Amino acid sequence: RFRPPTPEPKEFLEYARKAGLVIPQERLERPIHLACTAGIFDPYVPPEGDARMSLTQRTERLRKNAASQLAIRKIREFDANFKTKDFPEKAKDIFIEAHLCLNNSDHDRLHTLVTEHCFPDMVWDLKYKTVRWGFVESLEPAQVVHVRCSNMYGQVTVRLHTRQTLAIYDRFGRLMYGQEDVPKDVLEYVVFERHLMNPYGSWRMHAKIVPAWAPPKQPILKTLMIPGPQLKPWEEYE
Amino acid sequence: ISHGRVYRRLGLGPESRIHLLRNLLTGLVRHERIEATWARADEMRGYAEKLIDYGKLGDTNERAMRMADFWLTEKDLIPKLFKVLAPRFQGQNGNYTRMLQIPNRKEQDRAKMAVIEYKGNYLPPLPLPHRDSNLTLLNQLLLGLQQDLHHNQ
Amino acid sequence: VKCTKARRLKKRNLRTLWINRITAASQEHGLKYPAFIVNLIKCQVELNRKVLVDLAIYEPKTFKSLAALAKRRQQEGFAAALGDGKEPEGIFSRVVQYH
Amino acid sequence: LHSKSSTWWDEHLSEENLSFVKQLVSDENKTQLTSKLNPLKDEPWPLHPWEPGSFRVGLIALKLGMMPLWTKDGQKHAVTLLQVQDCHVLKYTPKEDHNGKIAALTVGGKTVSRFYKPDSRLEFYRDLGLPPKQIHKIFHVTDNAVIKPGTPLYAAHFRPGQYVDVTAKTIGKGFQGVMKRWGFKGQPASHGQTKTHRRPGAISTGDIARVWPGTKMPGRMGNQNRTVYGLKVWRVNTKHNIIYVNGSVPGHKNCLVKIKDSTLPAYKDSCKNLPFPTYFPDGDEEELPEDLFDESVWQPSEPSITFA
Amino acid sequence: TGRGTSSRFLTSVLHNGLGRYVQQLQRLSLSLSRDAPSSRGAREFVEREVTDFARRNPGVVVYVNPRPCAMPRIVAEYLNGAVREENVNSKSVEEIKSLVQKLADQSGLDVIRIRKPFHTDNPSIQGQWHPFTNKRTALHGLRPRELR
Amino acid sequence: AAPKNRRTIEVNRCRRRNPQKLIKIKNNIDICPECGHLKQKHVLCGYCYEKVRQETTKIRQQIGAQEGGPFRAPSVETMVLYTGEKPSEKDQGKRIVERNIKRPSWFT
RNA sequence: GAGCUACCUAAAAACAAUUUUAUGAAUCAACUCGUCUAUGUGGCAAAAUAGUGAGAAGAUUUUUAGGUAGAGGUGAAAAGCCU
RNA sequence: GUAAGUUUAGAUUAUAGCCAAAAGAGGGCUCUUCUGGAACGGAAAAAACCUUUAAUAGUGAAUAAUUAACAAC
RNA sequence: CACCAACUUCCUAAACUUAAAUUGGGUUAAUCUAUAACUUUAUAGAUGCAACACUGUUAGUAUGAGUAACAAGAAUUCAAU
RNA sequence: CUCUUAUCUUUAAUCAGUGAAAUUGACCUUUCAGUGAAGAGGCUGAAAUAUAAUAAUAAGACGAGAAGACCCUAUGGAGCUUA
RNA sequence: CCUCAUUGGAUCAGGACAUCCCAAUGGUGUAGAAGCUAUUAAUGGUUCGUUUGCAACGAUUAAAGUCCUACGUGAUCUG
Ligand SMILES: [Mg+2]
Ligand SMILES: [Mg+2]
Ligand SMILES: [Mg+2]
Ligand SMILES: [Mg+2]
Ligand SMILES: [Mg+2]
Ligand SMILES: [Mg+2]
Ligand SMILES: [Mg+2]
Ligand SMILES: [Mg+2]
Ligand SMILES: [Mg+2]
Ligand SMILES: [Mg+2]
Ligand SMILES: [Mg+2]
Ligand SMILES: [Mg+2]
Ligand SMILES: [Mg+2]
Ligand SMILES: [Mg+2]
Ligand SMILES: [Mg+2]
Ligand SMILES: [Mg+2]
Ligand SMILES: [Mg+2]
Ligand SMILES: [Mg+2]
Ligand SMILES: [Mg+2]
Ligand SMILES: [Mg+2]
Ligand SMILES: [Mg+2]
Ligand SMILES: [Mg+2]
Ligand SMILES: [Mg+2]
Ligand SMILES: [Mg+2]
Ligand SMILES: [Mg+2]
Ligand SMILES: [Mg+2]
Ligand SMILES: [Mg+2]
Ligand SMILES: [Mg+2]
Ligand SMILES: [Mg+2]
Ligand SMILES: [Mg+2]
Ligand SMILES: [Mg+2]
Ligand SMILES: [Mg+2]
Ligand SMILES: [Mg+2]
Ligand SMILES: [Mg+2]
Ligand SMILES: [Mg+2]
Ligand SMILES: [Mg+2]
Ligand SMILES: [Zn+2]
Repeated sequence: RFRPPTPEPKEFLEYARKAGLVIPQERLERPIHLACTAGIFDPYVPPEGDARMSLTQRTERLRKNAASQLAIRKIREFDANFKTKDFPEKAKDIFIEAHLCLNNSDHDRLHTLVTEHCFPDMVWDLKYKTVRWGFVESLEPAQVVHVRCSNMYGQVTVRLHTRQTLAIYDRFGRLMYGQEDVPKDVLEYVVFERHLMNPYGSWRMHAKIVPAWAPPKQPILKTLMIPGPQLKPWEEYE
Repeated sequence: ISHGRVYRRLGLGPESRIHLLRNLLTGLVRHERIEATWARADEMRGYAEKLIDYGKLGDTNERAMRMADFWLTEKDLIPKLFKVLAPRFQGQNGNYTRMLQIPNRKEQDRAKMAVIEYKGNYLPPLPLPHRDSNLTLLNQLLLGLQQDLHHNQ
Repeated sequence: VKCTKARRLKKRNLRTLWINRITAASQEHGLKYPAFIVNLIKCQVELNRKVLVDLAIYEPKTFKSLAALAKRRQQEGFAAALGDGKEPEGIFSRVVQYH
Repeated sequence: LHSKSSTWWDEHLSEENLSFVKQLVSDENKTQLTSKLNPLKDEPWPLHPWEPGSFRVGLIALKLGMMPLWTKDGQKHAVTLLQVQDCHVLKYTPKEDHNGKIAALTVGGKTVSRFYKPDSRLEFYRDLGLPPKQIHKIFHVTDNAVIKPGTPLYAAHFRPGQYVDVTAKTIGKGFQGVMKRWGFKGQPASHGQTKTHRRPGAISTGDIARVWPGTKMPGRMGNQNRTVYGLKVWRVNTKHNIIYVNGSVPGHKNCLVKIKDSTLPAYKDSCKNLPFPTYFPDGDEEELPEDLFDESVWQPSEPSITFA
Repeated sequence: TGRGTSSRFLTSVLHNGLGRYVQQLQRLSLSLSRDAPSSRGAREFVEREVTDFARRNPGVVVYVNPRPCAMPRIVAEYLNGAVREENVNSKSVEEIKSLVQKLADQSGLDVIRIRKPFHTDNPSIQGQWHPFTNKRTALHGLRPRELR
Repeated sequence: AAPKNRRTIEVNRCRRRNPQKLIKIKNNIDICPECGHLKQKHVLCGYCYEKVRQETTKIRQQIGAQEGGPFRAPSVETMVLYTGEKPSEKDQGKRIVERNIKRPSWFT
């Protein structure tokens, strides 16, 4: 006698890929819920020379009020408390606090301090790593630079000039990118966001804007090899 | 005891050995470069050498014609042997065939392989093993010794 | 079963070892083992074989004295038996009685 | 790779240097071999006279083949041709170091290439100033018969009429059965014999419950050192250094053999007449004829035998 | 079981008897249940015998912990660092009293096969035997058959 | 004949881990100067040889198209020419095979 | 349970060449059978293979469907056959 | 000299031995009766011969049996 | 003119005196129920209550053993010639 | 057959792929003499002894298998014959 | 009153000696030659057939020994 050959059936995809299958698209009965929108509504173009300044910018925004202040009215219409005078400080609190989570790796808190377009851009390339980010004094106070609005989202780009330290390590504790403790001054533009409609919506960090005229960042300590084209016997190098 | 015997046992028997080698020879004459197992290519190399000798004897020779008729199963090759290959190798006294070892066959039998060709053919040149240049360190020292020995008597 | 049985063979094997070591030590001074043991007893010395080995290995000078003592008592025994009749008992052949 | 790699003499040589090295190595063989051609003028060791009970050196020779030969009585004798080829004395030991009563001389013949040999062997010959030899062998020589190392030996060292002993490795027969290895009868072809024709029968008896050591069984046959005793020397060719030895010699053609005076009882002290230390051609006391014959031999070019 | 187990030699923790004898047991912990049939005997030990034991041994610190418990347990800690634990489940006062005294007298040294009943650091007074003892010297120290 | 006893892992581990049964390390592996791929000293490079045979197959394809049928082998010498090359005087009266590609660097 | 096998009923098939004659005759294929030896012996095969053999117009062989059933059936009796 | 024995009530298993020694009966064996034995020591290995009251820890001791024995006018 | 040696016996502490079918008695592993206990326990009442062995049953994995045994005519330009 | 031999194919052997079967108390698995039931790798006394493979032989492991044989037993069966 | 049932061969042989031949000797009713008897010795050897189922013969030989090894030996084969 014998026992029968049961075929004995991240696995369904291979099953149907080898067999091949007609996967008809399905209409989602419940619409997917988005609390943030990928990208920036209008990517603020940083004026040249905005760095290396050791309020004039704020006056320029007052001039751009034609295309920006009207948006602020909408921000007030849903909240009526969003004042660009006090907002700069609160922005810093998010930024500083959010980055601090990385040290502990308290991904729980981050989700309450960053949107679903910044968390994947803050932790994805830090799995199996031990960052150490510390905030040195801020050179100059933060300032709002651009306010846009579209269900209805509002983004308030903030400009900050601060001094920080970063010391990312490998799994084995070896240093990979940075100096253990040495301050460096950074002028980065941050783009906050909020879901105006939702009753439980607040201000969270969405994205950052990199001016083209920015200086290059510090390079990794290790040395890389960029492979050249790989050629089969048919081919010849050019 | 197989001391002094100069043949491999191939195929289904003695007749089968000749026919297997005969087909390889017929392919070599037509194509001038053939891949076969190392043992079989080695066995067929001797017949490849002697076949050219018969072609040299001449078209009018009857013994050459009968031998050429037997070995070349495709009869269009008979003019080729007498009028192409034999004229090519008129100067040489021997060593018409070049046989080299190529990597093992990637077909689950991992056979030892060889490429056998007639010298002077039109195909792209094989990547032969090339000896070192006289400019290498060892060669120069040997070259230095040679100059002194000849010059000083 | 082996562990239990070896417990009793251990005690006989150590006594065989002690005797071998005693014969080694006594033959250095010229005495066979039977003479050394017997004549020490006749002097009313009740050192046992385990203790005797310790004397031979670690107290060579004291063991040598015992060999002379056992030899002297053996020498007295030959004279006492060899000379028949009433002869005064040997100095070291005197037995201390108890009551 | 920072690991072991293989090399051979030809790996790094260019096309031109390949020929140059070949000619150079062959050039050295010529000069070295002509340096030793004159032993007697190169501080020869003292030459003692022959005394009874002496044993002299022997030669290493190559086996050319066989041919027929005839005597004045008309009998035909099959004979083997042995060529003495690059035979030199290589090493000397005294009686004490060899541990025997007698001393030892190591001889060697058939110079070979230098290209696939261990460094040890090459240094041994470089000290002695000779090209490497194919084979070494040891000969037992008495003190009177000692010969200095580096001394060549020649076929004239033997003379027709003396009996000799030859030892060489027999032809290999590979792994064989029991019929061809020990001449066992085997079993019948027909009448019911089932799968047993060339097989060994019963190994042993049932009582001993084992197989005795030295029981004859299938195994590898041949390639063993064997010796033939009491072979007569019929003729010597001085020009080509050829010795004609009666009968068969172990080994295949082109096999090196060991030739020394016969140790059989009859020819105990027959080396009185022969050159006692060795035959020196450098001495040139008298120039030998090209062909030496034994008296019974019928030489070609003689009148046809008529037993009148 | 001798070959299947470890062994040691006879020893004392800090030459306990040379200068002054010191008691090795330094702590006893007894956990009990106020109401549990298994801990009845241990409860009587606390009522009657614990104080007298404590007075006799002033270098042993005794901890008694009545708590909701399933098995009463005794934990004994020694100066050398050994820790020993005992089930006191359903034992009479006589058994627990007997056990507690055995712990006090013991040392922390492990109860395993002891290779030798005795032990000395100064085995020899007159000099340890070596092959030359009991060998007479020779004039000029001439070895046998030496000519000089 | 059948086993009288089961064989132990300690006996088996000696048999199948004996050096006679282990894989021998190779000392004859080297690099090809031209391609930088690995090869054994006495065998041709399998990468450089692959280039030659792929070109050879292309040429043999073109020969078949010219002949058009079996038993059409010429009785005169053959030659291969690439775009930008024209037969010389020595090339007269020889079958010419034409290839679209430029003359390969190795092919001369 | 007679799709194997034993026997039977009904309806159908096959047998060249050669010599005798006018045939349960002869030589010998197809076909049926299984004499002797070897191989095989968990084999290709739970009875085969390779040779060698016996019959081969007949009491021959083969096909299809039906019948007889265990205290029984069938049997040119081997107590054979009845999955 | 010594501590067992008879009766009452309940109850199975067993009913084929083994070897040594002693006396008989048949006729070397084989029946019958009497005595002993079942080492971890000794006899070489040794169920049956000899030494041996049970079984425990100890690096104590005295002992038992113990294949060995010393041609002859 | 003796020594050695079997807990035979003495000695320190103890112990109270001899194949095996069968017979008398003292404890006990596990689980459930009653009432308690609360890092896994106590007194009772129960039971499909304990396996180194039935050429045991089921399943798993070894040994023999990487062994016996198994398979695709050749070349080339390759549902081709 | 005396009296075997040579050649070729199969198998064998080596390389690559796949991969069974009976069997197996545990094995760190020696020779001789003794003892023993015809009986010893394993007991007594001598002796021998670097360790692991590969390919061979079949003396032994009272070698492994099958439904084999032989005598006897059961108040176990069954077939057959009768007076 | 009657009764009656493991062993040949083939292959390869190991060993005993109570020796069949070969070898060394004592005695003799040993002239020589043939023999007889005994001691010593295990050295190598000890044939081929016919009828046979156990023997019965033929022709030879220096001799055609007697026994033990579970018919020595069937995982070597065979009646
Ligand atoms: Mg061979
Ligand atoms: Mg060969
Ligand atoms: Mg004792
Ligand atoms: Mg035969
Ligand atoms: Mg056969
Ligand atoms: Mg044996
Ligand atoms: Mg082993
Ligand atoms: Mg039917
Ligand atoms: Mg017909
Ligand atoms: Mg007919
Ligand atoms: Mg017929
Ligand atoms: Mg007929
Ligand atoms: Mg019928
Ligand atoms: Mg009948
Ligand atoms: Mg049936
Ligand atoms: Mg007792
Ligand atoms: Mg019992
Ligand atoms: Mg049960
Ligand atoms: Mg179990
Ligand atoms: Mg079994
Ligand atoms: Mg079981
Ligand atoms: Mg397995
Ligand atoms: Mg096997
Ligand atoms: Mg196979
Ligand atoms: Mg394989
Ligand atoms: Mg062993
Ligand atoms: Mg025996
Ligand atoms: Mg033994
Ligand atoms: Mg194998
Ligand atoms: Mg066997
Ligand atoms: Mg009955
Ligand atoms: Mg009945
Ligand atoms: Mg014999
Ligand atoms: Mg005798
Ligand atoms: Mg057998
Ligand atoms: Mg077999
Ligand atoms: Zn390459």
